Amino acid sequence: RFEVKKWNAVALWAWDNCAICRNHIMDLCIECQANQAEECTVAWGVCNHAFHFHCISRWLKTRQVCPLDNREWEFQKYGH
Amino acid sequence: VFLRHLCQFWPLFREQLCRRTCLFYTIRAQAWSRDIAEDHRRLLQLCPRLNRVLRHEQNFADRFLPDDEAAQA
Amino acid sequence: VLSGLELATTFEHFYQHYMADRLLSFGSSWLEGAVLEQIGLCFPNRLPQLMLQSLSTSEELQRQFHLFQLQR
Amino acid sequence: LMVPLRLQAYPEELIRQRHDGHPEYLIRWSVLKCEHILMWLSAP
Amino acid sequence: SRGQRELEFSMAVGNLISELVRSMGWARPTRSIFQPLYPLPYLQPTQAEWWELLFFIKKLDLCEQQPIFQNLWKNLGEISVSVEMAESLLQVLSSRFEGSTLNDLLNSQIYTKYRPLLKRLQQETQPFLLLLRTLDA
Ligand SMILES: [Zn+2]
Ligand SMILES: [Zn+2]
Ligand SMILES: [Zn+2]
Repeated sequence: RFEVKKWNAVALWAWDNCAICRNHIMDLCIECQANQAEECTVAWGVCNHAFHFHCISRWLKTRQVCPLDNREWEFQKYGH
Repeated sequence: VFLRHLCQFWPLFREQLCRRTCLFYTIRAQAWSRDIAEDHRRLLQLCPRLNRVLRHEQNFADRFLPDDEAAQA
Repeated sequence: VLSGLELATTFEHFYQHYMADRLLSFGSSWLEGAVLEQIGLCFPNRLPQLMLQSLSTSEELQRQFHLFQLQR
Repeated sequence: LMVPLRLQAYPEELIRQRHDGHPEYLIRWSVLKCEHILMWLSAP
Repeated sequence: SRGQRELEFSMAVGNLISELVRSMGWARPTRSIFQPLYPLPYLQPTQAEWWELLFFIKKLDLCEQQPIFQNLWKNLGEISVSVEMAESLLQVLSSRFEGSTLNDLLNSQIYTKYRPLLKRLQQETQPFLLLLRTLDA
């Protein structure tokens, strides 16, 4: 017979517009959609989310984490 | 109804009631401390008494004081 | 020298595939963290750092589960 | 002994003696700033 | 009884409070009151309605109370009466009261839970209330 002295198990946490302002992913920025005449380019970050430069500028000026995945936001500068 | 109307005249009633509560509760606290100092083995029973006191105050707040700020005071 | 080039993505893809088995064969030693503190800025998306951080988050979760049992 | 209520209260007298079925004493309490009011206290 | 004495004290205090209020004419989501995971044990979880009924009842006449008193006697520290029976008795009394007594017996939150010109004025001196409003106007 055999006996178990220790063990390790594994599992995955299995579960898309601009969630922060909820406008359509390719659409414009609601903050500036109130003040019609649309200047926010989309911003990408290492954590692989796409948000509006306006949204992110404000939010980051408030807090310094990615609002979607709890990591320090890093403006993606690869390929640029 | 009358308690609410008195609560709707706020300063004097609030002040009097607050003083009375302070006095009553602090006398009670000194009494409990004096009882507790007698034997160390009573804190285990001391917990539910605090539970019931908090229960009674929460009930009073939920039934007789409309506004929040008064309740938190 | 690979950083900032195109080859970064394929190198990182290949690196993940061995770091996986290495972490499951041995806990995250000093070696993996040191190699990463050397060559980290080469990996474009920072996947390996995230695997390493994942092991630590899991130990934290173990602590919380213990407390939750006590409360129940 | 005057537990802080700024104000602090000092006892005055035992102006009567009267649930559990036991002695209940009405005791006055004169306030002093940094009018006395009566409270019904028990023996302990 | 001591409970009967308690009921008497309630009756007296209620009469006094209603008289003072009406005569003088003056007439939320739960949260811990204490804050400025083990749950808050106190936060987690009618007799007053009944007492209201007993009171408005005893404001009626004695031989007029005897029927409802008999009904209860067949149906008093604890009267776990039915909502229907209390509502029925209340509706019946809704015709037997008069004037400001009628208004008050209809003015309570329990209601939300469940010669000729002189008669109109007694039922509602709100004509005099509007006269006051006009006089101010
Ligand atoms: Zn947006
Ligand atoms: Zn915008
Ligand atoms: Zn993110």
